[PDB]
Amino acid sequence: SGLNMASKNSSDAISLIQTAEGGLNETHAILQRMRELAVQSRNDTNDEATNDRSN
Amino acid sequence: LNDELKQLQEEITRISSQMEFNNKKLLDGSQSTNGLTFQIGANAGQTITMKISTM
Repeated sequence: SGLNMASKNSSDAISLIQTAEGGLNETHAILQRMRELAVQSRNDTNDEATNDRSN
Repeated sequence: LNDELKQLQEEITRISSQMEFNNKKLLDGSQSTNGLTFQIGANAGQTITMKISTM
């Protein structure tokens, strides 16, 4: 009984961990997008006057 | 001939201080102080600086 219940508990823990990893995948994605935005903002073609970087 | 010359001098000044790219005066001396910096690389510091004199 203890071993079967421990199997159940281990599966529950796997579900929890999968939830957290799925949460962090979108963190990766939006971090990539933010880096792209910064690399684009970094160039001097963009003007602070006409609100290029504020967008 | 001096009439002609004065009009051409007004034009050489006009081209200087009415030239722009994305609302950015180029041939006035704006960039001769610090310079335009282009990010030509993914990482930080991978830049090139440029300067344009008053014309």
